[PDB]
Amino acid sequence: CPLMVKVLDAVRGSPAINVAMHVFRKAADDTWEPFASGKTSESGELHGLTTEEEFVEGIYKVEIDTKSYWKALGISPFHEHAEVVFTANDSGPRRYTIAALLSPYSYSTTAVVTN
Amino acid sequence: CPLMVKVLDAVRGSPAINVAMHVFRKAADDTWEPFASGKTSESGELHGLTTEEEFVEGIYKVEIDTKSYWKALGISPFHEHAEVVFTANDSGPRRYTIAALLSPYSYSTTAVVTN
Amino acid sequence: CPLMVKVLDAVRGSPAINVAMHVFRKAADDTWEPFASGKTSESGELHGLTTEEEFVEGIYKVEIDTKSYWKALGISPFHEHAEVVFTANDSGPRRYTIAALLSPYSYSTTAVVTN
Amino acid sequence: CPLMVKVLDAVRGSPAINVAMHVFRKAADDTWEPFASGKTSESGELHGLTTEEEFVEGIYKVEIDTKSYWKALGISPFHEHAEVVFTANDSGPRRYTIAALLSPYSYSTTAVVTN
Repeated sequence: CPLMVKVLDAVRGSPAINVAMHVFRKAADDTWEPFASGKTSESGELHGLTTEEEFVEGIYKVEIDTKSYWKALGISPFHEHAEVVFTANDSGPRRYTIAALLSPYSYSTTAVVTN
Repeated sequence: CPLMVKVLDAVRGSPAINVAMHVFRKAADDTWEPFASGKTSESGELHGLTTEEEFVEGIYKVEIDTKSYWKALGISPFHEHAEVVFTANDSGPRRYTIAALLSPYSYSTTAVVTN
Repeated sequence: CPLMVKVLDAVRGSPAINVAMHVFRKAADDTWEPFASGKTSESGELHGLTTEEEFVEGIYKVEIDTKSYWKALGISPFHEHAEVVFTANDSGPRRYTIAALLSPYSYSTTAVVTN
Repeated sequence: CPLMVKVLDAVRGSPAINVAMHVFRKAADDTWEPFASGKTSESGELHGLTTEEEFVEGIYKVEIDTKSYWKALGISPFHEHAEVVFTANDSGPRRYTIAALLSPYSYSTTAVVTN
């Protein structure tokens, strides 16, 4: 699949399991249209969000529901979610891995783009 | 001055100067209302966005125009913009410092909340 | 293998390939004894550094040769290397993945510890 | 004041206060000679480590005692200490700010070099 997300928990030193995420794609009217969603597995990875055919060029937003993740663990974090907004496939099809590293008051995201 | 934003450049090891950003507050209808904006100084900091009486509890979004920063340096980056979305909370400390560390394909944000 | 290292390049949005690293283990005399070494593959990963039998309890240092990596790409970075120093296996055998994210003037390391 | 160190706590969203650190300078025999030390203030900063005339070009190591910080909070961390190893260079800017962001199983350091 051309879009995968992996999430780590910097407090536990573990993959962040059951992190919900919603992907949106900017529509012609400049609105965010729902594109795909899912939750991380026990490996902290979310595979199978989309297909090469459906993952056309556009501007995508991956909302990672970090507040819902920390609150499900009984922790009150700072951010509502982590957002990753990027243009995809504008030079032809690519594979995107979006990594995220979570702490209650800090996070880091990184993209690995392969052809 | 209850809200400050500081932006650093991880490629050059410098403050990120002249970085534009807009702050929004979430309205009752779930839309983002413009709240404040500015661009970072020679120290990479943006002061004076708001005041204590105006900065009431609620959900805020800081949208940092990282793509324009990198393009002005002749570098093509991954993200359209860096986003920091959070709830302001009176039960906690009263000063919010949002820091963002920028790289072309990665960005980490941290919140430092002090009294 | 119970110790793996993965390295990403935040400038290119790519696995950091051919990053050399040297692992040391603290000896009884408080010196750092050479334990294992290798370089990242095209996936940015270094597998096979050690075995369950040889990876005994102790204090280990993973030196990641980030300067040698950036200089081989014609970039002058800030750090000499990235160091990761940790006690391993003190509660019994574990598997350790050490992740590192590199920029010329900044890096981040993260440990995933599994049983 | 050519060298300052700032330490932040990513779990609590605060300066990391009372964090001890030692700075070493690499000697001609490749050993680490003690150079300066101190502990972070209520702002998470350590000022006054050295002076311009003493801080000559060479390789320096800042060893930050992160393990003691986390244990004082009742948290068991991964790393023995955070290490920042770098060459001071006169050709570049003259002020060095080393920042470290701490989480139990992860830590990111950045250098901000300004004039």
